[PDB]
Order: sequence, then C-alpha cells, then structure tokens
Amino acid sequence: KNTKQAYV
Amino acid sequence: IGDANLQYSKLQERKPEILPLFQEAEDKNRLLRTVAGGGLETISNLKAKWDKFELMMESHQLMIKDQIE
Amino acid sequence: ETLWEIAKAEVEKRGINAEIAEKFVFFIGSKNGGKTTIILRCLDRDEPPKPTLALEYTYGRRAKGHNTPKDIAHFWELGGGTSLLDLISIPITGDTLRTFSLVLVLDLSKPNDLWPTMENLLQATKSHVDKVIMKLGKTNAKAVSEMRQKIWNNMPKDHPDHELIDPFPVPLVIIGSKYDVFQDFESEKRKVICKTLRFVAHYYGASLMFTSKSEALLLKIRGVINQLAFGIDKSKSICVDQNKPLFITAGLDSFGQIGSPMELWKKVYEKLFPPKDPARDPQYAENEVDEMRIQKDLELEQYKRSSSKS
Amino acid sequence: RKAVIKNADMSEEMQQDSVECATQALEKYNIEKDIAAHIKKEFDKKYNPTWHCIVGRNFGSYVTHETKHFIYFYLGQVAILLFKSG
Amino acid sequence: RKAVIKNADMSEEMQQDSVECATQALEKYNIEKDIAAHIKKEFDKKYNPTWHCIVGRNFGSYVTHETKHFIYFYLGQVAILLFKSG
Repeated sequence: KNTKQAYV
Repeated sequence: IGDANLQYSKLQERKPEILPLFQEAEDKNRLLRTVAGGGLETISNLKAKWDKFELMMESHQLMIKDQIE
Repeated sequence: ETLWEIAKAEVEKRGINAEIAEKFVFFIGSKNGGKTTIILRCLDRDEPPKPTLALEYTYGRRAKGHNTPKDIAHFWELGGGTSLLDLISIPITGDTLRTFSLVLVLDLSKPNDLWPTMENLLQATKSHVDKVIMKLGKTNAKAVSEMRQKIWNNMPKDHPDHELIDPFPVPLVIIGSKYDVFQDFESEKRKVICKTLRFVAHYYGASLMFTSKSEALLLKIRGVINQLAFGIDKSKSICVDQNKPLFITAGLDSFGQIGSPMELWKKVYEKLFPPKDPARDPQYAENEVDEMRIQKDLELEQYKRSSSKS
Repeated sequence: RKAVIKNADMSEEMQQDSVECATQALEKYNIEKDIAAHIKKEFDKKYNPTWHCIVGRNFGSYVTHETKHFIYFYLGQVAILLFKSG
Repeated sequence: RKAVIKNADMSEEMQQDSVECATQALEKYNIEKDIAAHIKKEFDKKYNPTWHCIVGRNFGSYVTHETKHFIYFYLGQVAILLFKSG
C-alpha cells in the first residue's frame, strides 16, 4: 500500500 | 550489489553528525522568524520535505538491516 | 565611445520581456454590482466592497516559486453610466494598448436594467480603444496591424472567418455576478437571459463563466486575460445544452448553436422586456450667501486663470 | 466562513468537496463531533470508505493517510483535518 | 497531568501503556504535534502499525477504529485519542 505520514 | 552493505553501514555512521543540522536550523529560526517578519516560506517548505525524507530514510534502514542478509 | 554604445545597446535591447512588463485590466460593470467583492477576493484581500466607483485603483502581487519576482498587476474599475468617457479615457492610451484588456461583469439582479447599462458602457470603452490605436498619430502603425490581426483571428479558430460581426480589437472575458438570484427567474426568462449572455459572447468573442465556489474557472480566466496571472486558457466544454451552469469557450459559440445577427437579437430582446434642487432658491440669507458667493467666485476664477493644459 | 487551505495531498476535486462539505457541516452543526461526522460520512459515500475527520479550535494530530487523500484547512478560526486511511 | 480514562475498547495492558506513554509524551513535549507523534510511534513499534494519535484541548472527531484498539482519555485538561486503523 502507498501511504504517508503527516501531522497538523 | 553485493557491495552495497558497506554504504548501508556508512550512512548509519554518518547521520548522527548530519541530522542535528535540522535542530540547529530551528534554533536559529527562532530569531529569523521575528526579524524577517515571518518571511520564511523557503525554510518551512524545506522543513516539510525533511520530515518526509527523515521518516522514509529511517523506515528503509529498519527494513534493510534484516532484508539485506 | 564604443563602451557606451555597448552599454546602451544591452539595456535597450533587454527590459521588455524580476518580471516582464506587467499588464493592467479595466473592469466594466454596474454600480454596486458585486464586482468589487469578486475583484477584492481575486486579489486575495479581505476588504469590504464599496458600492460606488470613481475610477478606482488597486493592485496585487504574485510570486512564481523559484523566487519572488514581485509580479504586480494593476487594476482599474468603474461602474454605472457615470462620467464614462471622462474617466475611461484617462488610464487607457494607445501606447499601452498591447498590455490592456477588458473584463465585463454582469449583475444578474436586474437583467432588464442591465442590458442598456452594459451596452452604453461597452460602446464607450470600445470606441475609445478602437481610436487610440492611431489617434496618437502613431505613424509606426505596425503594432496597430499586429493587434487587430491577432485579436480578430483568435476566436474563429475553426469557424470560417466570414465577417467581423462587430470589430472589437481588445480581449474580453465575460462573467456574471450574484447568480444566486438567477435561479429565481421564470424558466422562460432564464433561457432568454442565457441566450442574451451567449449572444454578447459571440459578438465580442469573449468566453463566459458562472460564479460559485467550486467554479475555479472564474479566477483562472481572469488571470488568463490578466497576463496569465492565474494560469492558462484551460479550455473546457460549452454548456449550451445543460443551461443550468453558464459557460462558453470563445470560438465554439456559433449562433446556430447558442441561439438555435439582428434576427436572433430581436427575438430575445423583445421577448424578455421591451419597456426598457441645488439652487436653494426659496430661501433667504444675507451674510452667509454673500460671503460664500464672493469666496466661491474668487477661488474658481483663480483656478481657471492658472491656465493648466490638463 | 473563509476557507484557507494550509496542507493538501489531494486532487483538486476532492479538495473542493472537502471545503464544501465542511462548510455545510459548520453551518448545519454547532457541536464539533457532529460537524466532523457530517464531513466524514459525505466522503465515505462519494469517495468510498474509510475517511476520518477531526474538527476543532485547538488540537494537534499525527496520523497516517492514503496518498492523495489528505487536506488540512480552516473555515474562519475552525480547523478541519480530512483524510482517508483504511 | 492526572489521567482519567473516559472510554476504551482496548485490553487493560494497552490501556495502561496508552496512559503511561501519553504521560511521558506530555512531560517531554510542549506542542501537541510532537506529543501525538511520540505516542503514535511508540505504539507502531510495540503493537504494530498503523496507529493514529490526536492530542488537544478543543476538538471533536468521528473516526473508524479496529476492535480492541481504541482509547480516549484526558491528562489534566488535554484529551488524547489513540487508536489503530489500517
């Protein structure tokens, strides 16, 4: 799977 | 690529010296933010890119230590 | 000697097209038509709209991403049939026509009162830009030939260039305003109104767009005519069939499709709507009006004598 | 209120739906949990599950999202995080 | 930073770990983005991915979680939402 980590 | 394990070790040994640049940039950023009036668009973009690259780089190395064998 | 010739040659050769020479745009519209709100939002401002307009000036700035070249765009606007030529003729000069374009905004509030309004405003501006091409005594008219030959061969991309139904030698994009009221017209009226908008688009060769939030074409096409400020043409499909949204790509709007000249105009024109004391004399004062009279005359006469060439 | 997008890894169509959906949710609901629920449900229907939404005035998050399904924006002073995961 | 668990669908051992992990994160980090990041990473390591963490003083959410991997609790006045999904 093609996922990404991020934050706000 | 039966030689690439050597580059793998080197990167692990190098990053402890290069990685602190990020915090050093932020520590100085504290001042730039104020005096530059918030005109730090380039710095913010680069920080975001680093976040991505740093997380990916660790992920690869965590896998490589076991898959390379 | 040759040192200055070379220095001159390079600063002269380059410097037309940091950022290239910026364009500017004039906004034709009506008074309190909602145009100010659209303009202020397009410029990414939070300012409240002003109803009235007296040759207003505003500007905006964009960047590119490799640097901030300070891409500045100048804007002028005027609404309603007020001091039309007295103000429109001032910021528009033939020497800068190449960098000058028009945008027309239509207030959907009163299509009946709007048609004689926008017609008069368009006539005033069209006449002016048409003249300035050579009014200045521009002997070196090569630029004049280029401007007319480019503009009048950009819309008839595929359609045979039979005639110039209305010679309009300046770019135009047409947009509505406050379409929230449009849905509340009689269905027959909405259709005739839509035909009217499309008709004008054909004569002027101006694309048409709706006004909404998801409709990002409104901002873009304004940028397109505003020196690609917000992208490029991004040609989309015409919406002549749906008639729910409004949109026209200039060049595909053949009368045979959008109306399905005079005859088509007559049809929509007549069907929609055919019926288209400072003196203070009864007053008395002695000292107040005498002194005001004297002062009024003395100041005005002095300003006339200044013999300004303006 | 005014929509301001801070971050997005998302198609233009989904970005616009994010704002539109949050705009309707904010107009319709007062309670954050219900505003978020409205936004999430609309995305699951049109763009398939599994979406998640957090709406509020004061929070930080660290999440994992599907590529091309992440946006962070404000409507006035209210922040909306909208993404797919699963 | 007194801990009070409001709702959970989680084993007791994971519940305790969540509180202790969030407590450590809250002691060490001042900004929610960093607190959330700390918490998420510790769970991915120990309890496998994919974990998500939201930390804040004012928000609502509507999320989908895996059974037995959900907790919502406060540390003082700060709410922490910790769950697995994906």
